[PDB]
Amino acid sequence: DCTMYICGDSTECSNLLLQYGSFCTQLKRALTGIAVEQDKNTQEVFAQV
Amino acid sequence: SETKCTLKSFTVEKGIYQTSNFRVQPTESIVRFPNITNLCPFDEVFNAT
Ligand SMILES: *[C@@H]1O[C@H](CO)[C@@H](O[C@@H]2O[C@H](CO)[C@@H](O)[C@H](O)[C@H]2NC(C)=O)[C@H](O)[C@H]1NC(C)=O
Repeated sequence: DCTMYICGDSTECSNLLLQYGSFCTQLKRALTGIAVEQDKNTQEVFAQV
Repeated sequence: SETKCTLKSFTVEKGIYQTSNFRVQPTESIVRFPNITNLCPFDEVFNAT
């Protein structure tokens, strides 16, 4: 959770973090790509029957 | 509508789309310190005979 890792609970921080653009969107997109591939890795090795 | 605003699109194809977050704010601001505490008797200096 980008907002909870950086800021952490505080709410005055959230308005400041929005000023850096879409860095938190990039982190979620990048990690989702990994998360989807890791299940496909397993299906390709074992689900051959 | 939150999903459509996350994707920046008006068509959402099939699948899970991790969007917001979910934290459960607090309510009580329970504070605490020490039972201790001497006093310094102003009393003496504000009540001498
Ligand atoms: C200032 O000094 C007087 C006298 O020492 C205090 O009066 C005493 O007050 C207590 C409780 O109010 C009584 O039990 C005593 O009998 C009183 N003594 C006399 C001689 O009257 C007065 O309380 C002191 N002021 C403060 C704020 O403590």
